[PDB]
Amino acid sequence: ENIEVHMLNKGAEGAMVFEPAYIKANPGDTVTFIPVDKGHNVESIKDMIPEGAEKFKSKINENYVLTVTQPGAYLVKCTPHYAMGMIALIAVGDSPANLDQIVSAKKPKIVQERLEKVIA
Ligand SMILES: [Cu+2]
Repeated sequence: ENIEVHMLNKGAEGAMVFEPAYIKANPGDTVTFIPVDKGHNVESIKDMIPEGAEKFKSKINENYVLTVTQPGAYLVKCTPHYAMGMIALIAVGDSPANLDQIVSAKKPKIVQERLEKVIA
């Protein structure tokens, strides 16, 4: 199945957001990232994707279709707006083995706050 995500300058959580910022998927699903506002992209965060998953980085302003294979949690960011808290969490399969690790990892305070919220 496909899950559509919008990249926006402003949303329910404030400025520079992914909506939804919490994506539940299963191996084989696709996640479509739509740049509703210009200036955004999607990129996997180093050591914040499952072991065996390939790193990815879309072009600014392009519609990007991500196919998810490996189970686990993935924290993605918008390259330009990471420090402004523009992130999304993709959870593939049940009880992502690396979720606690991602929660604990070093990241910007704004990012951490949004993540905690998304997770809750
Ligand atoms: Cu952005």
